[PDB]
Order: sequence, then structure tokens, then C-alpha cells
Amino acid sequence: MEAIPVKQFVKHIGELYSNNQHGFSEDFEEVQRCTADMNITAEHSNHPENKHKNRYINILAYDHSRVKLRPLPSKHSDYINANYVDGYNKAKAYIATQGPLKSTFEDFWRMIWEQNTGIIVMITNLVEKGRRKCDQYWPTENSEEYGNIIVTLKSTKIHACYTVRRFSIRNTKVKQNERVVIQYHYTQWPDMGVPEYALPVLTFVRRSSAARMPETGPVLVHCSAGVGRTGTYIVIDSMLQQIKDKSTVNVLGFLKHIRTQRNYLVQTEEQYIFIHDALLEAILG
Ligand SMILES: Nc1cccc(S(=O)(=O)NC(=O)c2sccc2SCc2ccc(Cl)c(Cl)c2)c1
Repeated sequence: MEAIPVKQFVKHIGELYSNNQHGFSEDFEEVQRCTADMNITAEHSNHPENKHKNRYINILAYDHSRVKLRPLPSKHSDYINANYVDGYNKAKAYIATQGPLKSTFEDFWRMIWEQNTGIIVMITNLVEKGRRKCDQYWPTENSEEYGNIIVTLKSTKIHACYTVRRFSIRNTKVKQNERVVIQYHYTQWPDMGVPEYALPVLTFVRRSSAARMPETGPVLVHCSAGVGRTGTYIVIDSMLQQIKDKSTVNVLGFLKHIRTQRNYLVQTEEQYIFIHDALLEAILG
């Protein structure tokens, strides 16, 4: 189970799809079992003092890979539900994290400053099908203050399927010192069912990924829980890098791997199939 030449990957997709996606089903179940003989601790996520900091009681941040906040003059001011995740070759190329709650906007922006993140990839809407997915952690307009980071919205471009917001943030307890942070926000979400046509996404991935500057902190990627759509993004992004580099693909292997770094990355078979549709589009296009 290693890399597949890009020229036979497309053929492979045919096989995975046939007989009602039986092959896709076997792959993803392998992925879900891939953790089986594996205990990964998330004690910090389960600590009573950190509970109100998790959006979902079941969606945790593995200890070994968790992003640590600089502790504050309490014992658990270091905790945020987030994990470093690997990209193509490069270790810790992403921070995959949940959609921020009101009570964690400070942690969220502190992490971004502390990690020197320059790009945010947002893969949810605040509200979807009437349900709360994510609290708005940025200024509707002008500036807003979170802890010692105050964020200023500088410009916005709204496309068919996503929006790009350029922020300038300054730390007040520095010097102040300022950074640009660019948010890529995918906004095109189904009233009924789930996303299906992968081409607009491929474009989103291509443009947000190309926005990464040398040599900066990891790209922050979040949806709501920070595992499903977030994992889909990371795999599509990484595999496109691999294709450019070596003209080979390894979805099943890379995914089993990043699954050790954050629980449930790529959460459903449908998302798993979607990754393949995205990459098929890139290859044929
Ligand atoms: N159970 C469950 C958990 C989380 C999400 C869902 S869900 O909404 O029903 N299901 C989904 O979100 C699905 S299912 C197939 C594709 C997608 S998302 C495709 C997509 C869109 C924009 C970007 Cl930028 C990327 Cl990289 C990928 C279901």
C-alpha cells in the first residue's frame, strides 16, 4: 500500500466506484479501523477546565500533536482544540482546528499570532440548514479586539463559491507589530444534502494554497468540528503537491497517517469519495 502513478490513479477511481462504490467503502472502513490497535491520548481535551473550550464533546485534540498556547500569568491557558497536521513532505504544514466559540476567540487569535499563521482556510458557514456551525471570530467591519490581538478587516472579495477577506492584525503587547492574515472562506453550501461538484473546490484549494508565503507558520484550516471538511482540504491540497512533485498519488496512505494527528480527519465516505473527484478533475483538466 504505497504511491500510485498518476496515470493509473484515474483508472483506479473507476474501480473504486464500480459495484456501488464497494471499493470506496472498503477503503474508508480500513481508514476508520486504521486507529483500531491504536490508543492516542487526549487528556488535555478531557480536562474539566478545558471542556467549555471544545465545540463537540466527542471531537478532541490528540495530546502529542496538539497546538499549545503560551501559558498565561491558569494551568490550562495553554489548551486549544487544534492539532498540527502534516502536508506533502513538510511536517506540521497545517493547524487543523474547530470553528472557534465566543469563549475561545482569544485563544484562537493568540494561536494565530504565536504560530505566525498568515492564512486561514474556513470551510463552513456560520449557520447551515438553520444550525450553528461557527461563531464569527472576525470584524464585520473595521476593527475588533480579542485579548491583545485586535483584528482589522482591510478588504473583501466575494466570489461565486468563496470569499477572501484580508485582515491586518496587531499585537498590543508587542513593541505595535503587525501582520497581514488572509482568510479564504468557502461559502457555497447545500440547502439539501452535501457538496457534489468538485471543480469550484479544486479552484478554492489551488488559490488558498498558493497564497501560502515562505516562510510562515502553518496554514490554519477549520470547518465546524475541524475534522471532516478540514481533512478533505488537507488531503486534496497535499496530494496535488505530490502530483506536481512526483506525478503519483497516495490518498489512502496519507489519510491513515494524518488520522494519527487529529481524530476523524475526512469524516465520511462521501468526503473520501470527493477527494478522489477533486483529484480526478485536476488530473484530467
Ligand atoms: N457527518 C458530517 C460531518 C462533517 C461534514 C458533513 S457534510 O457537510 O454533510 N458533507 C460534506 O461536507 C461533504 S460530502 C462530499 C463533499 C463534502 S465537503 C466538500 C468540500 C467543500 C469545500 C471545500 Cl474547500 C473542500 Cl476542501 C471540500 C457531514
